[PDB]
Amino acid sequence: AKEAVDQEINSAREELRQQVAALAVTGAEKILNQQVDAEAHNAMLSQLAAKL
Amino acid sequence: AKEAVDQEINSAREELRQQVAALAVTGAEKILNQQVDAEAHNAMLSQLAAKL
Amino acid sequence: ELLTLARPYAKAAFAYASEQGATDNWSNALQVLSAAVQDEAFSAYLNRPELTPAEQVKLFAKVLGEDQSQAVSNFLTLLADNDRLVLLPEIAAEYEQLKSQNNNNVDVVIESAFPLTAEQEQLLKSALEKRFNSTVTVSVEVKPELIAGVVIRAGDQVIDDSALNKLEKMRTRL
Amino acid sequence: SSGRIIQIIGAVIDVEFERTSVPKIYDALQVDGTETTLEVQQQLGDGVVRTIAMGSTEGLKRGLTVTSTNAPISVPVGTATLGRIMDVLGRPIDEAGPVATEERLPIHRQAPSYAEQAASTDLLETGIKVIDLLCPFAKGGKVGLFGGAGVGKTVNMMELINNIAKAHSGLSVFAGVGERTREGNDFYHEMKDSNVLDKVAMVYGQMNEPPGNRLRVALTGLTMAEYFRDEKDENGKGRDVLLFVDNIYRYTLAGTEVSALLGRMPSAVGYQPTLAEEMGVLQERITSTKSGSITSIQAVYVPADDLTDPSPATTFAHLDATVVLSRDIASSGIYPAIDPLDSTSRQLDPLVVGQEHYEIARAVQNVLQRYKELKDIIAILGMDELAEEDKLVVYRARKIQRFFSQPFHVAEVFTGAPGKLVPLKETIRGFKGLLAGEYDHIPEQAFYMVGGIDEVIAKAEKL
Amino acid sequence: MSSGRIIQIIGAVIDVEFERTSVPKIYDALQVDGTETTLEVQQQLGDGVVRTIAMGSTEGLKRGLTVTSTNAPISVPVGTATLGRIMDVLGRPIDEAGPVATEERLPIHRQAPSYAEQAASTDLLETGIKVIDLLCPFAKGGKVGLFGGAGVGKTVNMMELINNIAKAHSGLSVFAGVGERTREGNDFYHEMKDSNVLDKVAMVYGQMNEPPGNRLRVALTGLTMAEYFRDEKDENGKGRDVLLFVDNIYRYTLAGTEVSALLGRMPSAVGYQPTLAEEMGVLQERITSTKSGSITSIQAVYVPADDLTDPSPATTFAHLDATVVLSRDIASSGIYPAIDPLDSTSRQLDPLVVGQEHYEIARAVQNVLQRYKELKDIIAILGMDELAEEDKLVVYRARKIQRFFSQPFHVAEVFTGAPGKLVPLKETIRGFKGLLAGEYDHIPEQAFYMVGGIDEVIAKAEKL
Amino acid sequence: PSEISALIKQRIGDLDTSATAKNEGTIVMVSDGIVRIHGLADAMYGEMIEFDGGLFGMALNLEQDSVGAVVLGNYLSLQEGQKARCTGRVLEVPVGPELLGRVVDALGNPIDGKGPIDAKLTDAVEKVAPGVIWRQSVDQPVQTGYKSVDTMIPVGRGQRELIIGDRQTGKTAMAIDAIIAQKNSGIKCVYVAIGQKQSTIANVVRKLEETGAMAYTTVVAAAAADPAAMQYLAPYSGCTMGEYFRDRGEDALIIYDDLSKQAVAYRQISLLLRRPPGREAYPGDVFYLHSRLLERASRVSAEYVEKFTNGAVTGKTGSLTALPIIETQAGDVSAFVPTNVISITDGQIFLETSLFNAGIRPAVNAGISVSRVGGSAQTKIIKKLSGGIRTALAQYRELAAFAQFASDLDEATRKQLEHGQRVTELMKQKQYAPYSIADQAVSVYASNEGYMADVEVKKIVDFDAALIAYFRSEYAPLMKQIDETGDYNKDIEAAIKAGIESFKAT
Amino acid sequence: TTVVAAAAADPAAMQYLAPYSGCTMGEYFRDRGEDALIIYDDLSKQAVAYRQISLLLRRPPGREAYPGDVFYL
Amino acid sequence: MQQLNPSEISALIKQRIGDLDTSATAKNEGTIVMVSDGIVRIHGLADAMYGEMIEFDGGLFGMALNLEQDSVGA
Ligand SMILES: Nc1ncnc2c1ncn2[C@@H]1O[C@H](COP(=O)(O)OP(=O)(O)OP(=O)(O)O)[C@@H](O)[C@H]1O
Ligand SMILES: Nc1ncnc2c1ncn2[C@@H]1O[C@H](COP(=O)(O)OP(=O)(O)O)[C@@H](O)[C@H]1O
Ligand SMILES: [Mg+2]
Ligand SMILES: [Mg+2]
Repeated sequence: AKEAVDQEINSAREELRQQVAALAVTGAEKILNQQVDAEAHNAMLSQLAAKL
Repeated sequence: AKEAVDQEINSAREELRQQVAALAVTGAEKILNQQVDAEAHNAMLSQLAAKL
Repeated sequence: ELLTLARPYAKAAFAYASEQGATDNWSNALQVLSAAVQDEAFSAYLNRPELTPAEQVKLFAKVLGEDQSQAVSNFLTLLADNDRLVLLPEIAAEYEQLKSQNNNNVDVVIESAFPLTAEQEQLLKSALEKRFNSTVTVSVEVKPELIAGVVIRAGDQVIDDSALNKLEKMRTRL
Repeated sequence: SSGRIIQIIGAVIDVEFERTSVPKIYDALQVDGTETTLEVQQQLGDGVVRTIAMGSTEGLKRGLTVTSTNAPISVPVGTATLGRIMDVLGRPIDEAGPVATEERLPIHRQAPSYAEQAASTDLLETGIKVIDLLCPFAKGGKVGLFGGAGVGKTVNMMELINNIAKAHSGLSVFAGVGERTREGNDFYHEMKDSNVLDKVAMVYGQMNEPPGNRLRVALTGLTMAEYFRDEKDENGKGRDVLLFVDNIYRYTLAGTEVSALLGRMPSAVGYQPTLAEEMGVLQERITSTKSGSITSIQAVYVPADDLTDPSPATTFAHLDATVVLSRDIASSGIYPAIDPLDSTSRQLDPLVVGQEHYEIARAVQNVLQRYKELKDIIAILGMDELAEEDKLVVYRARKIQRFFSQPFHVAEVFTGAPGKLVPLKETIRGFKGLLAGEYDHIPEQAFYMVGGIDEVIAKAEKL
Repeated sequence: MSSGRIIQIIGAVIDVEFERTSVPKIYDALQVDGTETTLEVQQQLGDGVVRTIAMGSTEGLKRGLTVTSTNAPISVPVGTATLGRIMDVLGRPIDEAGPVATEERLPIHRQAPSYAEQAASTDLLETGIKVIDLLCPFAKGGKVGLFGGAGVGKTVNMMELINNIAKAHSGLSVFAGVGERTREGNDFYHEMKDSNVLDKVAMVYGQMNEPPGNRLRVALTGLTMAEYFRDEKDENGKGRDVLLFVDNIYRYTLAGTEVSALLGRMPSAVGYQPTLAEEMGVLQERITSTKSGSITSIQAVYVPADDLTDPSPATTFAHLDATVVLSRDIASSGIYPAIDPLDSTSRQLDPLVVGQEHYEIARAVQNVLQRYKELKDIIAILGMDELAEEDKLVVYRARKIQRFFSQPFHVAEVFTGAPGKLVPLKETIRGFKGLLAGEYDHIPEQAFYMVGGIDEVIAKAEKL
Repeated sequence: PSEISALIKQRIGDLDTSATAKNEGTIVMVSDGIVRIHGLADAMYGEMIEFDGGLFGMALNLEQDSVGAVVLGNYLSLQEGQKARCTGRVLEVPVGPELLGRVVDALGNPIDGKGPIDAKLTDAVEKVAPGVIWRQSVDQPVQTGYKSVDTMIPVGRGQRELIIGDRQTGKTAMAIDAIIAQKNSGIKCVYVAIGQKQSTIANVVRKLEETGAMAYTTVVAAAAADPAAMQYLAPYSGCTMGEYFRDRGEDALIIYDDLSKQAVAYRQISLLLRRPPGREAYPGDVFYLHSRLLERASRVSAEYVEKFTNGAVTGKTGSLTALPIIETQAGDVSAFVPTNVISITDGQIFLETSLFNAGIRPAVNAGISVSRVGGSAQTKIIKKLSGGIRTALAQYRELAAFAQFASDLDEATRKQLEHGQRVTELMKQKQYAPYSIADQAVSVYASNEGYMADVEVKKIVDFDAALIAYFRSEYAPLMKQIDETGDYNKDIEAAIKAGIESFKAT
Repeated sequence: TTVVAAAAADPAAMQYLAPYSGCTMGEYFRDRGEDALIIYDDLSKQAVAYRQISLLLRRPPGREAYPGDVFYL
Repeated sequence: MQQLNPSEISALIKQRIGDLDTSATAKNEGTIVMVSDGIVRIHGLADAMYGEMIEFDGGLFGMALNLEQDSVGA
């Protein structure tokens, strides 16, 4: 019984993180959508050319 | 007894989920990390990102 | 497959054209004949149960007009003799590949979120010459599908830098 | 010159070659990256041919480079290979250092000529009643243990090796073919306990190995023995050669494994069509010639315990000495479980075996034949409702069966009773005395799991 | 564009090309643009071309005709209104009761329950049929194959089962008719109609005459029905349990063999669809008891070639939780239900499972019956006189057991006016263990005929 | 709370720090989780294959121009043209002691839903057998908690031994008991579910945790509904995890369940590759296909351990014991796959239908059930006390067989029959009824001493149990001493017969 | 009454197709609200012919060289 | 779809591109194409008979029994 209780506790404490990650990544990707930076594109492609 | 504690824990998790909605919108800053730091900062200006 | 059965004809034609130097003429004719192949109308007219090898050979010369040779004449002839006409365009593509590798020039597929300026283009061409082709070949592409970065394609050599990274890391999250 | 990998399926490989350089059908092809090696089998043509690999098929991609040796598989040969443990490549596994000699011999060779066979006309006494009675041997003959899975194909061989080994003095070779590793290692240590360990050589190609390795495994040892027979003693010839086959059925099975991938067709069951010819090729390089004598023992697993399978059928066309096992006899607990009937010998000759031997054997088989026949009715009807002579013969035959049951010197491992070695004279006299009915008053238990007739007397009077 | 056109068809096979940007995934719905024929996505033939089988006929159709997609598998309505209606494979009305009012539909090809969803406990499923209650007790999420010939009221049996499940526990019932002998299906409809049981069950038949694909898929159809119904949960959670009867899954296997031939791929060892085991598991493991709620399934089955070594029953036994057989002579003896009691077996026959005392009583009863069969032959050949006295007692008591097994039914109640018999566990066992004491040897065997509880038996003895 | 925030932030600051060079091949053709992919040339035979769907694949056919491969899981969310990359790395699986008390995916993913577990070691699944020069003779016992089993059919550490029988005849319950026996021993024990009902699964589980055995225990499952690929591959993986401890000089134990399903599933899969079959649709390699896996278990040398761990050990011989399962149709022992497997195993056990039908639980057909190793693992007590008893009862079986159509019986047959009856009744036990060594020891002592041919037929088992009580009450130090050793001394048997007379007096 | 003939010497196709025709004519009078009866002869040979056709139609072989559609038919 | 023929070696193909005459030296001698298991496919010698004996560069002998469109199996 104690093992089942603590397993449920840990289960919930891990379960929360999944939806947390889902919401966080959705918000972050939306923020990346709102920004429109071709200059950053150019800078990073120059960096890539360096990295090749 | 485990029910009696688990539903109230979930009730706490509702306050926690609004909390961490705010906290993860704050944590959504890590797309700059996903970038090459192409944007040193881009997010704190727009703060419409607030859901659930 | 189709490509596998095409294999020997591609290398044979490449060897012959190089041996004659008409590789250009061959290749252009291949583009034309491929176009003919994909043409549903021309193919259907070709696929009628009436044509003899001489028939379709003369037909292909006609639609070919000039840029003809007794060499390609026999080539097409024997192709019809084995009736391997359908997989012609793949032979052309493989032949193009053969010439490229024989000349060590390679092509890169470039896909971006924004239009790209030339200076970037020769910059990255040089950068890829560190991968040492003989000659870069540029095929640019602009895609709002992409948001950041440019993905590249050297045959199957592919490198991403675009938004997809969030998808990968988000997989990593869970 | 070198080749490049273009396709990988299962354990069969294909490679591109320069128009100038197309290696012969049998050559070693070294993976230019690894130690992996290849043998050609088919001239697929147009600068491309097909091959198999020896060893792991992994770590292998397409386009990778491979060289040719311009030499077929030729392996180290000579007495410097004795008391050693080799791979399918004839390379040490015992980690007792590299072999000493430098002579090599190709694994492939044509069969010897008709003008070279020998009249193996030398008998042998072993100590197992059923064998020395029913199957006289020719020193130099082929001895196959027809048997199913778990009938005692290995045991029957171990005990013979004990007896044969101790009765012999000279060359001997063993080659593990597609079998349990444990049994092989145990045999190796047992041999190490003996000292003819030196006299013999070890090589194991085991079930774990890839089928490409599993195929050309016998070639090694058979070529070894062929040499040693042709390896003449100074002021003399080759010596008496002890050969021991371990489930050639495994080799057959590998041939089945590869055939479909070889672009080949499926026999009437699924075997390679070429199975008969390859089996014959294999067998024909195995013979005692004008030069030397080669004695061969064959482990014959029987698939599903069926005789009518094509492979055993072909096999009989190869084996002068045929020994067959049964499941029902073992189901009766009789160890060993060799069937009297089908196991036969062409050495069974009255001008050869002596008149009394011949006639006693014939009478024995006759008795057993009637008993087996009447089994049906006695199962249907009451044993009592039969003619008295019939019942007498029944008891006679049952006591005969029991009198065959013998403890073996290695069999005491699962029993504890000490094994026996019964001189043929005792066997003959005891069986004749039974057939004389001198013992019809004797309980049948007095014959179970025994050796000689005197042991029967002791058991009965004890009982 | 969101549609393609017919490019080739052979037999029951249909091929259509699409553009590379729009091509559906497997099992999605495909409506022939121009008729009511529907196509099921099966495998991607590449080159924009995909292979499908049509639901319904194959004529009226020619190449080049456009056919569209829904980009979603077959979705059929789910709801309480589904009860009392008979539907096609596509869940389309065939009772002419108008279109189904419920537009709430759900996809069919869906995944089997999770390991976590495996109901953590096992417990005895109950009913009112004493021989079932004791000799082959069931469990929720149970799977029992039915055996027998014809002429025993199999339908009637099911009717009583449905009545009991709807009465005692309100458990819902659905039936799927696979390879229905149409006349028999109509007759069965009328039979379940006169009985008001009609309202408590959902009906779809796959008539063997139909294209084998829809005949195949009706199984999953009813399966999804039951899934929704059980998952349909009342207040406090814990929705009711549901019951499913499946018409001769053997026919389903035959249809699978058919369609296996239809794709033109390898016919198996005995000759079957090689993937048969997988779709078995698709059926079975999708059916069980859940953490909250259960669905139990009872399935008709015929044994081809009367053999138990051919693959179909072998695979079947991997899931039959119990065995129930029907004996003709038992009906000939007027014994009802005509179930052969001695030989029908339940895996759920352990004192660990069925209860210790229950197990002991059952074991003793079966021992007695076994003895009686060993005896009746000697009786008939030698008269009842030549037996030992205890042997005669066993004879009489076992015959009393058989008579006691005879019982009317609430389905029989409307058939012939007579109060039906409802009896639970621990109600039979009391009378049975009392009988093991021989305390009713004075009670005539006739006092056990067409009777419920042992109290009723003694009341009969009083009036007799 | 915020601890998860910090953790996710640092995990985000961790990786995806740069682009990557890689190669892709897109889909061509699809059928039943078997796909044709073109465009990947750097591929490896049977390597892990990357897919946007998050699943993976194992490579099958390296042709000139494309590849066919196998799914790992369902595929209904897949379609031609999607993206499909290559790991450039062979099939592996996490392995570690952390797996204990856990049941996971056939790819080591926790189906228990008790949190993912990292295994600091991960190993390729497909591996080859060790070398012959490293094998060790079996010398150490394994106890099955039985009388019938432990005595007449010895099984030592590392031996492979098939169990064969029919449905609901007692095939698993036996292995389960054996595992529970190993509780005190502390040996490594691990079992694989292969294509069976999850109900049965959870039953096994609940029993295990009830025993608490599922703490030195690990199990992985292949569900009967999972696409056949996992069924095919899983046993190899289980062997891989098991070998970890044998690779550490530590004796190990594996239990294969229902290899028949895996066999037929592979047959189907390979046939879908249109490869020609052999007898009854089975291809030939099936023998090899299973056997190669079976050879991976053995008792090895400490020298092999040192060659494996190159200083990380002092050197002790390791082993792994094998428990495979194959069902027989109608008791056809001569069936093709049985014929194949028996040729592989170091021995077999078969269970008789009728005796279980006759209530004998278990129900051994000892007639054909033998071990190649035999008396190399039994205690000297057991080994000396046994040796022909199984043969004796086997011949008693055939005696009784012949004794039903003939009315004549000598005193030899009479005694054989009457003693066979007693010893037959002597070989019974209850489900979940293990035995200490002295249990069967005193039982067989009484039998050989004829101490059973004297007492009531039915009362045999009652006498047996009451004897156990009698002794373990009065003689508890005695049996403690004897079972702690496994050695017999004559004074010990003197005490045994003293107890015999005292209990027969009671 | 009426009889339609598919003689053994006839090409297999008409033999294969006749039973359905006779069925249709029977259904006529079934559709005429009245009753009648039909007899089906040598269905085995009918299946034989249909199998032969299917073979000549390159259709995949079935058990006993019978594609399963026969039962459907 | 038709599959590969034992006549599609790019050497032969290039020869055909070069010329369409001198038919196998009037089919007086063929050329080895496919070799496996005592069975050899050869290009040319269309003049020969089914059952006609054949000599070889190895000074050996053989018997072709298959006169295909363009290949012969021996
Ligand atoms: N010693 C015993 N005494 C009585 N019953 C036993 C004994 N051992 C096992 N059983 C019973 O045998 C029954 C059938 O065996 P079980 O269901 O556990 O697995 P199985 O024989 O492998 O069959 P399956 O094919 O379903 O996997 C079990 O319900 C168990 O209770
Ligand atoms: N000589 C014997 N007498 C009695 N029993 C034997 C004897 N030999 C073997 N047995 C038993 O029979 C089993 C099978 O023997 P084996 O020769 O290994 O069979 P296989 O043909 O499969 O190699 C042995 O493991 C042993 O237990
Ligand atoms: Mg063997
Ligand atoms: Mg089981």
